[PDB]
Amino acid sequence: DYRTFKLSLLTLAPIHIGNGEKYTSREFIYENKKFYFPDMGKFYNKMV
RNA sequence: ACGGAAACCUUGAUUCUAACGCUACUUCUAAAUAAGCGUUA
Repeated sequence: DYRTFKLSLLTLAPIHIGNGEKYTSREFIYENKKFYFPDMGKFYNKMV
């Protein structure tokens, strides 16, 4: 009594779904032609 | 020097045996972390 469909989604453009949170500029590094988002806990552990 | 004297209403006995506060029941129902970019330059 159940019908199952498969929906294949091909993005034709950028698609953003947020969670309400935002990276601040004190949280990512722009270098080597890339944006690096480190883990803040790991960064702090290496910085202590 | 009294129809009086002497004489335990006393001994032994478990208010005990058996028995599920149990049977059935979805913390469930819909819901894009999303909308607006004006005016000046």
